[PDB]
Amino acid sequence: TVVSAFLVPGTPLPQLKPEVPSWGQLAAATERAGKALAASRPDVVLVYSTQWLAVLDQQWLTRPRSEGVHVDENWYEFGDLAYDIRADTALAEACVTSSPLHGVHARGVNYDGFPIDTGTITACTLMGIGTDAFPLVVGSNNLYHSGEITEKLAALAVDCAKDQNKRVAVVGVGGLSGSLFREEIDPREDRIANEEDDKWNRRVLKLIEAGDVSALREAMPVYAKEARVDMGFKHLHWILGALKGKFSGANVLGYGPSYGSGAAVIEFRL
Amino acid sequence: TVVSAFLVPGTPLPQLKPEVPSWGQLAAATERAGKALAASRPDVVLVYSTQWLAVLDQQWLTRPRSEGVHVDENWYEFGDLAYDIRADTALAEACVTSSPLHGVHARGVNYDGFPIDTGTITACTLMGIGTDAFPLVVGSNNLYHSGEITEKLAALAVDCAKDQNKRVAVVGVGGLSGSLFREEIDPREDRIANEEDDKWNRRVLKLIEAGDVSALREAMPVYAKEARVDMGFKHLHWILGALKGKFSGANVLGYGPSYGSGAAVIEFRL
Amino acid sequence: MQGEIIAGFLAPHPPHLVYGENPPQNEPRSQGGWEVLRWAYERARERLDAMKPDVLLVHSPHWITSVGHHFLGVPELSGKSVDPIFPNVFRYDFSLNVDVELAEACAEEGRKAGLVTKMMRNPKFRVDYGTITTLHLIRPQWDIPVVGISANNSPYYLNTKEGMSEMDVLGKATREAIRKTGRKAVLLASNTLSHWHFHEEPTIPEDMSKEYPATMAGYQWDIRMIELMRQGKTSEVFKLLPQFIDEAFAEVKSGAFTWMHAAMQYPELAAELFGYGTVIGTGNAVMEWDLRKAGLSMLGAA
Amino acid sequence: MQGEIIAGFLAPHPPHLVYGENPPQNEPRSQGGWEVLRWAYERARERLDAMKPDVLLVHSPHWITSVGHHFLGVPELSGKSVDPIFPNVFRYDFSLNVDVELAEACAEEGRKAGLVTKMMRNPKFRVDYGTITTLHLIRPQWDIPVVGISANNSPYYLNTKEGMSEMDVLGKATREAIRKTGRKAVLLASNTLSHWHFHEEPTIPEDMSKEYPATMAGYQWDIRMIELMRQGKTSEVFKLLPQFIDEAFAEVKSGAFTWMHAAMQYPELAAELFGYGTVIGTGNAVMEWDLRKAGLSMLGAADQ
Ligand SMILES: [Fe+2]
Ligand SMILES: [Fe+2]
Repeated sequence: TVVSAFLVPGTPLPQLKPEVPSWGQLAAATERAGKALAASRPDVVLVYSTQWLAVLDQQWLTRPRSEGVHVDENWYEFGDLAYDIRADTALAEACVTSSPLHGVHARGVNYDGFPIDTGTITACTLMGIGTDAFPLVVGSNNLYHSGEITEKLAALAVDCAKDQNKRVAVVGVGGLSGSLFREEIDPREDRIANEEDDKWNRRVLKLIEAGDVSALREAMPVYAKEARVDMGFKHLHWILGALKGKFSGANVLGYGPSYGSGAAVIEFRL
Repeated sequence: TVVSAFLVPGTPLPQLKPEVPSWGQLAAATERAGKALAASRPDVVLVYSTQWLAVLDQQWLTRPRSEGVHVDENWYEFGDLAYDIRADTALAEACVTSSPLHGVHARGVNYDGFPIDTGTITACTLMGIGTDAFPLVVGSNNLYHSGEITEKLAALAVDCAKDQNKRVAVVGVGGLSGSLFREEIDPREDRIANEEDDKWNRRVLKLIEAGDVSALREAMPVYAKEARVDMGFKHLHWILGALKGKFSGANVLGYGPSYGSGAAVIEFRL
Repeated sequence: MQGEIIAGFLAPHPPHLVYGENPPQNEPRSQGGWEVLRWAYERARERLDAMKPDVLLVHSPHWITSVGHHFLGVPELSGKSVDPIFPNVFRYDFSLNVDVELAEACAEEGRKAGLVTKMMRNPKFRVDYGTITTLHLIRPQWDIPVVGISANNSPYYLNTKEGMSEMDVLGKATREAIRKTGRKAVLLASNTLSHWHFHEEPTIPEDMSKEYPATMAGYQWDIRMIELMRQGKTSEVFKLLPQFIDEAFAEVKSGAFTWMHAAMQYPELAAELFGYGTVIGTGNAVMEWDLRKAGLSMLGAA
Repeated sequence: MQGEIIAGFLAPHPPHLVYGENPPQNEPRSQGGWEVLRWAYERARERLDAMKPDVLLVHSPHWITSVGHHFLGVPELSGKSVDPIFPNVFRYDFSLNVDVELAEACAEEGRKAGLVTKMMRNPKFRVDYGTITTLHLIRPQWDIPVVGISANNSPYYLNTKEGMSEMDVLGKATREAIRKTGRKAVLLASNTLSHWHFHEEPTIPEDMSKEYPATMAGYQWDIRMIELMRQGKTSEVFKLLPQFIDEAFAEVKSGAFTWMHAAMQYPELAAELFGYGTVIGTGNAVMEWDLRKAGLSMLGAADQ
């Protein structure tokens, strides 16, 4: 079912101010992933973002067309994020229905003005996804869901795609190292805040490249905590869950800073 | 184990002011019924009074000895109702436990100053029960309980008693037709309110004398509605459930008015 | 010597609020509970504390009488009041004084206006828990004398309509007694609103996680009715009182509310809501009609 | 001219309260609901109306910033605020005015006091649902200029203590900004008490029969803390605030409460409770510290 897998950063800095070389490098890398996404001719893009938060039942984007202008509540000074995003209502609605069958209460979200998060918007803009050609099925980051449940959520959404005869591209949107800077910095001297976070970033990235799924599994929770990894690395869990728990390897298209945090573009070889 | 059964009135009028010939006769009939209960040599008296009200769960009196002076809120001018009621704590408690085992949530009520009803008190005084020789197991009239449930409630109490090898006398405490006068009368001029209440009272009593459990069983709901019978005649169901829906006949030792309401003293022939 | 109804309170009597307080008069001891409603009464309490009335008149659903309308008629009454249904939350030692003179005047005016009335003269009479609870809730000092009024059968034995009618008469008869005696009186209607309830007791009664409205519809009835009272639409609440009774199983069927408003001449006046909350699913509002502030309190000459 | 902190309000932002009120600005329609809490706000509403303030300052847990403490810095802001968790209850068209001058003074005092502060200068910025809800609830007229402050990460990213001291400094700084500009300001701490909640949504949200405390412990904490404020034991509430947070999952962790009280110099003063109620099991009290009444409101003379 899955024909593409990607982990793109959820930070808007790469899109917003790409003249900053570190951020520009990440922008091009995400753009490249978008080409690779397109190349695989998926009918839908299975999206999970770390910034798209839910605290009750699980949320699935079910609005046919969401359009507007988002301003990031942290990074408003760097520009605006205009968005025009299609959802596969048929698939997304089927995910809402399948979720309780898999022990997770879920609802659709179809409201004009609904706050689609930064990560989904930036991934959409940079990747050329969210179009009527590459519509989205966005699953929410439920704060009460663990890595294990996130995987169940992706697997689930992959089965619904199969039921519907649809090729799928999975994108997990979120960061790595979570040590954001607490003061205003000069954008061009932004770097990973710790050498410890950087080691951890390069360590797990290497494990993702090799396809070392087994060693990845036992690294993720220690890494998630020690390197303050964006939402417990569940956006990777999303990928794993979609791929049924195995992948041949990965191509690290980009890696860099986002105000002290770590961001990376990973192209999975299935 | 059920060695005798009786229906007595709940009204305090016969006890309080027996100088009223009509009320006086009722008092003697109740006193005679108490003589019949004593001769049956029971170990306990299974008592239900229509005036003992529960609204949540079923209540069983579990206080070893309750004493005080009750003043009826309607008939206070006619005197005081001193009481010293002994309960069989073991049996009552067993009835508490068995009740949910029969789909009726129940509790024991063991409180100094608990408002034991007029019916229980006047029955104890007139019959000579609630003594240590004739202790009580009182089961509340839960307003949400039907005839059905009231019988189920008596049957489990008899079974609990049987279980503790105790000879039971069952006493159903309550009035008949309940058309109480709505203005002060001369007590000496008391009579059944209207002839239709009298016809019903007499008809059902005749049915009780005959031991015609079946004809009675279908007469009861219409009698209750049409004659305004005290608490849907549930004090009778209590007798019926305890005897397990079976009795030979009965000897109505008394029948007369209590402020327009009907009252009777019945001795059941098992 | 103009008698006045200083105020009328809607003062419900759920024992749990006395239980939650832990006064010295109530034997069982709680971890608290029902704080919203207890704050509601905290407002009503100080509001009554500013009034300095000669007497409090309470109409209680829990003194039921078949033969007419009864009035407490012995100067002093006391005893241990154990709630029959909630004996584990309410075991209150009380002692009160009765304004026997107003009580008698009430019964006479009642009698003159076609109601059958009686004076309760038995000194060993145990005043009902409904009356005791309301009185503690609104005046825990026990320093104002009281006229306890029974709730007559009427609305149950006959019907809602005819019952409220006798209750209406009782009200104006009460106003008449107050102005004839010259008393400065506060009225207490001991009524709950919607009285649908849970059929089970929570393991620990104070547990406020297990406290909420029994039904949606009943709660909705409660709110609507309290809002019309807040909007001064008194004629409208009474136009709606029968339907409210049937659908919400509202304890105003007992009669206190009508008695009170009939005594207040159904003032088209805004009631102050001190608070709403539920006890065992039951709807309870604590409210006041301040007749003195509205200049409707004085009852006329003699 | 003199600066004045007229009063602090504990003004929670549960969107269901506005849903139940059915304001024309809110798209979804309700059968009513949360009447107790809505009545508490009515009491707060006219208490504020009588204050006639220059500006309302609000600190919202739903504007989370990493780089210090941000301040609305654009004269006019508008848009449709949709609640992300309850979009079926809150889809609110708003239009507000920012007291840019005061916000900047706050930011400067913040900077002068060791905090990293930030002016929000992007006009297309959507003011958070938390701020919008609190404002409507206490002032549905939208006729008082406002100063929206962000809730800095510190209590969650570092810890409660380090985070709370920053809210303390921010409070002191806010106070100093009020007095220098000479504003008649009202402080709004947009915090919920116990934040344990139902994980399941009810079929009809207005169904008050499905609305109650999520936990006993949580509710008891709320009451312990509320009565404590009502007694005026401000010292004792903040002495408990860390444990209150840990065990009640209190939204006072976000910082609005420590901010407000720091700006009020932690007045050991009896708070007025307008009501407590639960929304999704979540504990919410609408409370007021009336500084003007208590003679603690005036701050000194303003700057030239
Ligand atoms: Fe009641
Ligand atoms: Fe919140």
